[PDB]
Amino acid sequence: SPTLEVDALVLNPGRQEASFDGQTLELTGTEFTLLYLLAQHLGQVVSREHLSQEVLGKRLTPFDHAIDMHISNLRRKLPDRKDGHPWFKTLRGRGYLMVSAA
Ligand SMILES: [Cl-]
Repeated sequence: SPTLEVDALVLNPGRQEASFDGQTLELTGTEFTLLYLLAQHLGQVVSREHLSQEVLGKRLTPFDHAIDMHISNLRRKLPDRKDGHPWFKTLRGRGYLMVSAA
């Protein structure tokens, strides 16, 4: 899979490694998986069901908030974008997107 860039973030799937402005980030494999999947669909909503299966290998239930917890942890770990945008947007029910540059 190809290396993806968003803002100063670089996602290299060949190493399952994320870097920001040239510095490697301390991400779990699960975190990397989630980031890369959202970045492939940059600016478009990815379903909770798809994220649950692809990132966690499990079927979504209405009481499982693990993907949102991953987003919470990612928002703590990721430096602020140079471009000022959020990294993510939550679309209630529909899932999450990684925010496009404008
Ligand atoms: Cl964000």
